[PDB]
Amino acid sequence: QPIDADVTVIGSGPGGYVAAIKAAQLGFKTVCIEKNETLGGTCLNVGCIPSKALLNNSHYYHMAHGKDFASRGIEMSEVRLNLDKMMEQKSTAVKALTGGIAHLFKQNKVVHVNGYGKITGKNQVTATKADGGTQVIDTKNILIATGSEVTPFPGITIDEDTIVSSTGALSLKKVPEKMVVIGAGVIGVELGSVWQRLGADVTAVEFLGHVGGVGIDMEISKNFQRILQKQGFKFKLNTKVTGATKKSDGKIDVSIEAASGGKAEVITCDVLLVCIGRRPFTKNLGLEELGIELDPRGRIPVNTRFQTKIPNIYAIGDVVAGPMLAHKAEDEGIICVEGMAGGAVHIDYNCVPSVIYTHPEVAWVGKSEEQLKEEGIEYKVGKFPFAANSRAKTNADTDGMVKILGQKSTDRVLGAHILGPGAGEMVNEAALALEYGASCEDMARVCHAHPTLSEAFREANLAASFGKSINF
Amino acid sequence: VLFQGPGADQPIDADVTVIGSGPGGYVAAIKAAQLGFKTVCIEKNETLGGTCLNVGCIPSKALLNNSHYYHMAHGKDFASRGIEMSEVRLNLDKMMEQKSTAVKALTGGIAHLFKQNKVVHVNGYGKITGKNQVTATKADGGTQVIDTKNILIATGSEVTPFPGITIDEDTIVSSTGALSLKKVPEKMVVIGAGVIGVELGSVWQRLGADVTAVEFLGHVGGVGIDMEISKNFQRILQKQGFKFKLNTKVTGATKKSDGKIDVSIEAASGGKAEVITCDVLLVCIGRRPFTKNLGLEELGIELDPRGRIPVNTRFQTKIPNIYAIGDVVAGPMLAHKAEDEGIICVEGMAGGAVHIDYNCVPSVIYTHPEVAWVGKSEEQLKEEGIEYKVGKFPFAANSRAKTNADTDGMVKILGQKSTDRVLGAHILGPGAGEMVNEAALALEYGASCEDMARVCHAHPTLSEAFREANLAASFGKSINF
Ligand SMILES: Cc1cc2nc3c(=O)[nH]c(=O)nc-3n(C[C@H](O)[C@H](O)[C@H](O)COP(=O)(O)OP(=O)(O)OC[C@H]3O[C@@H](n4cnc5c(N)ncnc54)[C@H](O)[C@@H]3O)c2cc1C
Ligand SMILES: Cc1cc2nc3c(=O)[nH]c(=O)nc-3n(C[C@H](O)[C@H](O)[C@H](O)COP(=O)(O)OP(=O)(O)OC[C@H]3O[C@@H](n4cnc5c(N)ncnc54)[C@H](O)[C@@H]3O)c2cc1C
Repeated sequence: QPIDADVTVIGSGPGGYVAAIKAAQLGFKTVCIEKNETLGGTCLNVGCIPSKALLNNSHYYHMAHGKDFASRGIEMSEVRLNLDKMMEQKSTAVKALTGGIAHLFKQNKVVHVNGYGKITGKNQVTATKADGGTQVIDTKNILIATGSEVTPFPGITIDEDTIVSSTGALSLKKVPEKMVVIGAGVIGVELGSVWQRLGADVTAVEFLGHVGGVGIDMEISKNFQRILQKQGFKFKLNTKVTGATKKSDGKIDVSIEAASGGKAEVITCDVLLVCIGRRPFTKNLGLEELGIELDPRGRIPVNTRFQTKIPNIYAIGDVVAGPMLAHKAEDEGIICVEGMAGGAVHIDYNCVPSVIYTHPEVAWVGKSEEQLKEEGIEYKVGKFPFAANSRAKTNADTDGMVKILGQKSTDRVLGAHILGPGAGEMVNEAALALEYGASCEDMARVCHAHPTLSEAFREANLAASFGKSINF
Repeated sequence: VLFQGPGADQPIDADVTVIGSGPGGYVAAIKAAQLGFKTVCIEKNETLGGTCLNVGCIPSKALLNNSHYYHMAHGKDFASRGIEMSEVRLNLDKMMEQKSTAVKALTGGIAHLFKQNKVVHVNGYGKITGKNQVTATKADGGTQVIDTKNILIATGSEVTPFPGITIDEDTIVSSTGALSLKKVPEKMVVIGAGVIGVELGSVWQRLGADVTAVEFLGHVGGVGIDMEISKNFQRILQKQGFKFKLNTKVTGATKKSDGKIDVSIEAASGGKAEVITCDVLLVCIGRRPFTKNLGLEELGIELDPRGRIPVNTRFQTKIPNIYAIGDVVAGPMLAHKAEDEGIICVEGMAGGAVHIDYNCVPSVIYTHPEVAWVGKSEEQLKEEGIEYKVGKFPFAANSRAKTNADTDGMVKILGQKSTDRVLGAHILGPGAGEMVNEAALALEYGASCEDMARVCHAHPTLSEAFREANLAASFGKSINF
């Protein structure tokens, strides 16, 4: 009745499902346990995929409904939103990708066990299904990939009705007349922008003094915010939320104050989106009984092979320290499993990119100016505006800039920060450059195709390296 | 002073005199000035920027971008996303205006860059009248002598004529006329299925034209394109409605009294005579180097059989202080290629080493899907006897492509069997043009397929398809396919 396995992965998100595939490809007999109805975890089901789908669709809606298409000779009498249809495009993509993971498991001989996994022994996982049935896996190694959940706001109860997390905000049935977003991080700006574009009056309230979350370069963040404000996305920074009240008529009263000061106000909305953060998920996993203690933020401590204190039990992804990003989880899962097979285990978190899929996009990798200043690293700056880039001007899509940070003496690239068109794709060239220890001069001399947005990356490096660009 | 137009005819002394202001010449001139050379740039046309800016890359990319969006709104795409529109109509004058606005801004940008960098702009027709002298003839008949230590020939290219077919930029157009058509032609025939022909054909096909391309060779996309990529690309374009008659030669064309054009064709090798009728005939069978009335013969600079100026690895002609770069010399006729040759040539004038690796120069086709490649094709690797392995990954399995419902094509990686070195990267699909620069960076370092597979590519991005194709080439199988 029990299944014997070499590697049992708990969770099927970007970290878990890729680790399970990789382990099977390496020859391990591999089981993946998932408690939800579909595979793919947060990113695929309530995360990256549905959010990017709505960002794409609402951007195009804005281009048709506003001024952009008219300026290009694409004239349309009546542009109307069919939100049910826009949601159906999103759901169709989620369904196709979740089914794809199921096929990949079959193709690579990963055993998929449906149930709530609990570690019941150093070499045993028990999966409990919805009806209480059980499936025991006796296993050599256990890989915890149980991911994350929304961080609640104390005193405000999310009900996914009028007070939503990102999950509810991704599936609203109608465009809310007025929406408030608690938290101007990546998720908050992305989801706020979606609904702003579709007609909602949107205000984001943020305790800190900048948008875009931790580690974003402050110059980029200010310029990004200014652009979003011109689009109609309103911001109350340096503002704390003291509470929210569900009212009888179905509306929500949000009480706010100056983070430091006393500008007490109340603003009323139809939908309140709570996205102040996400946190590691380890509930009812059996960790306490094993003696695996969590760090103060709820993460599982691991060593450089991603082993917990019990060496055949591992953890990767959103359940451990580091950036809570899908590509970070994926790489940790891969190298963890490579290490199980005896190989080297390497990830450089300074080469892990971050992206914001608004329009304009924002993307960066390496160090910000503030981080370099903190660390005492002397650096030089190169900037190149997309207004001077040939492809950006050709497309009449010219917001923003590339900023390169180079070490003063050695000319090594330390950081790349992109605000504008194509930032999300472009940052991967920058990640390669950082991984290789490239110099700013190296990047200035690579033959970039003309006309491309990437030429701005070339010119920004030239400005950092030689002092001057060619086209600005 | 910094502009020497009609009426400005005093002798000029220069360190470096650049003839032509296209991508090669105008960048060479800026860089030369930045290096400390007293720099003169001679241009005969009313605006700077050469073929690429005025009748080339820029106007073509503008219409490709705009016509793609027209297709998205007018066809099925926007409806499938919940964007409902009663009547989508084309305003061609307005679309052409967007194109012209971009060209004008960028041409003015070069002029500002010249002034900002103290490049002397001489407006006139340059002719080399001595080993250290160029004479510029201006519109008003004036002449101006520049005595100069070095001369940089960057005189670019022109459309290659088709014997027996007269281009009048009316109904028989070159790329220049095709970029400014006054109405969408009911039926268009394109002679030449190279990059320029496929781009311009696709533009007008999207805007409503019935488009057929006729090509003497047996593949689409021009020289050096990977054959698998080219075949799959052609198949995709045919499904869009773009028709091709490959392995076909054109025997003539006749403008008729009713304004239409009769194009006579036959099997390139054989005789399957047919006639196809169009309203507009686009002639783009090639481009060729431009050196007319430059003084080369009197200097004794003989041209190669295709009209290019021979140069050595420092881009010196036979006369050692006279150099040439860009579309007027051998190699791929591309803007970024001209620019890089100009930069290193001028750096060489200042004493530095001069080396460019043409195996790291990418090619891009800005259709939708795009096509882009750098390094070696499979055919080249086999010709050269190089043992290689193949990794492929389809955009249908890429998360960003699927989410955006934009899934044509694939990335194909070619890696060296022994060392895993990336030898070639070939991208057919969304975002190919930007993505190929990641491969160009890799080739400059001699990076491995494993190197690429282990870079943490952001999720979800199109670039992950590049990661996965490298993983397949390096380790035999990808993760998500
Ligand atoms: C709205 C939103 C947008 C985002 N957009 C992006 C983006 O664009 N790019 C990006 O890189 N990241 C993005 N993220 C973050 C990304 O989703 C996470 O970094 C990533 O999903 C973490 O992967 P993971 O495998 O560690 O965990 P998860 O994706 O959270 O997967 C964990 C899985 O384990 C399962 N599980 C947990 N406990 C058990 C148990 N005991 N038994 C069985 N199964 C269990 C869960 O059901 C879940 O399926 C976004 C997140 C959100 C909320
Ligand atoms: C429709 C089209 C689309 C294209 N798209 C792309 C693309 O997407 N990407 C790409 O990389 N390439 C593209 N190209 C090719 C690209 O434009 C050329 O490779 C590039 O312009 C060559 O640059 P160059 O500086 O060598 O010459 P040119 O750009 O041809 O510039 C030569 C200049 O010299 C001037 N001149 C010539 N003789 C004299 C003289 N005696 N005195 C004074 N001035 C003189 C000419 O007036 C001209 O301004 C395209 C070409 C066309 C036709």
